[PDB]
Amino acid sequence: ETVPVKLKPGMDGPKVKQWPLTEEKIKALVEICTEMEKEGKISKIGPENPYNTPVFAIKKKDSTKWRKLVDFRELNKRTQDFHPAGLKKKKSVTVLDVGDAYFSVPLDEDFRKYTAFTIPSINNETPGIRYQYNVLPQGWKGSPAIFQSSMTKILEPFRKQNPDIVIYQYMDDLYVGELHPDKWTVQPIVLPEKDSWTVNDIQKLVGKLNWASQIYPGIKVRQLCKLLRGTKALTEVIPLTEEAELELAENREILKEPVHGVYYDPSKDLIAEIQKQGQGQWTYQIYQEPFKNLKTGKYARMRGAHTNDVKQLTEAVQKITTESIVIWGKTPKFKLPIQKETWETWWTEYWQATWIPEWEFVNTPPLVKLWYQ
Amino acid sequence: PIETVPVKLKPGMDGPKVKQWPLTGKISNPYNTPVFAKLVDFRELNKRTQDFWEVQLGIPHPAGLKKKKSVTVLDVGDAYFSVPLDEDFRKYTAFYQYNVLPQGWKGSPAIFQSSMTKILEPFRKQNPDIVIYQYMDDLYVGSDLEIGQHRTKIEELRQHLLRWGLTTPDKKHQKEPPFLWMGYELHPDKWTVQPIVLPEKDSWTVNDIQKLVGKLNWASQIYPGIKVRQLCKLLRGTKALTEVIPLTEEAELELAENREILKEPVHGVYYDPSKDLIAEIQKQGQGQWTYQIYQEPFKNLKTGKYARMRGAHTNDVKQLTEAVQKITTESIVIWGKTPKFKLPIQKETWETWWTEYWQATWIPEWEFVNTPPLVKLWYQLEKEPIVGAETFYVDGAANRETKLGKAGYVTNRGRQKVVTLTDTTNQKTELQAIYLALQDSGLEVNIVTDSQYALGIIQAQPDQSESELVNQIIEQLIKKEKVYLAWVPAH
Ligand SMILES: Cc1cccc([C@]23SCCN2C(=O)c2ccccc23)c1
Repeated sequence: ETVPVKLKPGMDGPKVKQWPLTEEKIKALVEICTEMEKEGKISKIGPENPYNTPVFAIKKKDSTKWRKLVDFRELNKRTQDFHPAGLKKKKSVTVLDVGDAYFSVPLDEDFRKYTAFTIPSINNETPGIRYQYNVLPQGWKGSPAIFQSSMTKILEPFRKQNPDIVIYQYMDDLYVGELHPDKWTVQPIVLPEKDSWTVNDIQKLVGKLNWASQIYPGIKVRQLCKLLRGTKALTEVIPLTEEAELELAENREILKEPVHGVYYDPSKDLIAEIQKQGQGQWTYQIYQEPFKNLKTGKYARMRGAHTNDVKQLTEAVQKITTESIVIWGKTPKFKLPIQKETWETWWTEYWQATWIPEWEFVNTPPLVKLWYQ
Repeated sequence: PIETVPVKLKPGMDGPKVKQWPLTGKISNPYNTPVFAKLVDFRELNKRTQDFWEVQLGIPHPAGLKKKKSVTVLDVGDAYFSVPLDEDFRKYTAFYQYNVLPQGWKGSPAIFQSSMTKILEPFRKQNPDIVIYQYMDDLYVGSDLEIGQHRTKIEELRQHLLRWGLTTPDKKHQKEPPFLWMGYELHPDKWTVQPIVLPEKDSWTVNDIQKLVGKLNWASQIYPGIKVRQLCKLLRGTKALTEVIPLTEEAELELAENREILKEPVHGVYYDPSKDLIAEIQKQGQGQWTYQIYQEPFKNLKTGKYARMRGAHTNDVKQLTEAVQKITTESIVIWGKTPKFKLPIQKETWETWWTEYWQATWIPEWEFVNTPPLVKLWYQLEKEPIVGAETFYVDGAANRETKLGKAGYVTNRGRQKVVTLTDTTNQKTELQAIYLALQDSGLEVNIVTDSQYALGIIQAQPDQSESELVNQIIEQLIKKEKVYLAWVPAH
């Protein structure tokens, strides 16, 4: 039997537009749904139902069978309400898609209308097929919580027979400590080390240090700026007065470990920025308050993406989200350095996760990029 | 007897209890709704009726339809009156309550649609190659059956529908192709936009000039070459929608011109899923892009014009990119797939661009088409400071309230200049200083600035801007042999 679920007081169901899907994805969904209906998981709905949720198809990690993916982000923000600090230290964590379990459980009959979704038709030639779940749907925040007492009750023997291995559940996934979080390192700021220094060199250095001082105010560039006194040729080599060598040293030392007083407050949003460096390289930072980074990282594109910036980004975004969950138990809000339409058009092509983080689009400043590589 | 659609009212509300305005089997209780002549005012009820799933708000593009040997349209009479109204929800319609979907009610169009879809479903299962398109009261039915077999099939449809109380026009009273639908002229083997008659007047008012420009655009969808610029100067400063504006000497030119272009007829062919999709894009003037999509050389399915300044400072590459993104988005909607592109930019130009741009940017499978004008990059900022080139340390600053500023520089070679600006902004003075360094320097320069703002604009390699000043800076940059811009913190 079903457990009564509800939308937050006074709120109503989601009426989010369905984005255009390719023929391939429409046929795919149509085949998936036709059988889901046959198994009573989903059932067609009439016009009396005004709600809606976006849907699309993806292909899991190295699999060739399609996976229906429902963007319940809106429904999740309106669903009434109901972390292993050791997981991040583990040597090897594995991600198990245990999303199918949810189907065995029925969903409150009163809540179903809010799970409505539409499968579009090419060129609007037809009204589209409308369904609504009759069971706990994949990707909804209600499902993991409801199927909780049940999920534990089945993982009661394994964590008692093996109370060493850590089991963490986030949405449709299961993390058992394939990740290797004991190797995750934070990108520390790094000043250049060179035989000779030109005026230009020292300028860039002074620049980075100015910025760096926003996080580390102990940093002093007084001596270095004197070596800049005067209006000289950029290419003019400048020997370092010893007063500077020492000034450069302290800074280096100051930047050998993260800034102090940087704790994680689970009552605040987790934010993530990404910068495109080039050569298929991508930097990112996770924080909650400006300059107080919880983590800074680096991402190298995987093969079969050399020619595709969007794939790289989406792959990077998923890489970064996985780290968020594996560390804090939450997904961050992304600041994507990409034009919204470019992204909204192809992200679903390189996506493989079952959760969809929140995002927004920015205009990365030139300077900040010279400072993070 | 078609299944009934259950319907309630918005939580915490009750049926309309609006008094009757004094006046002179489809209908059989504290409610009432205004009725007179038989037109009912359900405005109140509608404001009480729940919400339903949207009606077909997106219509199909002819470009994306497949050729049919024969096509027919059937208008469904008394459509709404032919469908039963939720037995329970009936009371709220009293005025005498309804037993059928009321004309003018909120959920009528929707419930009807839903009903028609369910009635059609069976007949559809049995007739997989007979395509039916529902559009309000109309049923467009096309098939690949020969003239007679088709008629026989339409007759089956009519009967199936008749089983459900839905009556339709027999073969004698049906309207025959081509179909004039939403500004189009549909033939079973080709399409186009309905007739475009440019008025031949000698007294044009604002309303005439706007409607004209209105018709002109809608045609550009298939008639590439039309122009509206020399007519769209005729509206400038217009005092009223009846002010008669005399067509300038150049205004009669463009018109006569279009008038001639519109004389030659062009038809759009239909879509063939067995062949590939291809879009070619041309740079039609600064900021204007054209394109045509086809499967066979010159047999365009759809063509179009783009002119959108995505901001204030851009270039042809970024502009080329966006055009591709819009064409891709249309393509996915219309055909369900991305066409292969034929673009006027070399692989190496595009490579150099996306590889070093700070924003993720991508273009689906495409190939260079050598049709001038090609889109290129007008200048490349040096990646490292230039040896032997003079160095300009520039600076600008303006008081944000007096709008008074100064901009100038000082080079390693003793050159210096300070200019006073008026009615300027800080940003503008920062740009101005860079401008000056560029003006007064040789073919090779090293420029140091403390303006992140200017540094950002310029590093993005703009080649077109709204800012006269930015445009002068581009011109200079295009002339330089080498330009290395470098930042330094201010103060
Ligand atoms: C969107 C729309 C409007 C009217 C008629 C149709 C129509 S009638 C049936 C569906 N359509 C086709 O496949 C077709 C092909 C050529 C002419 C007409 C048609 C489609």
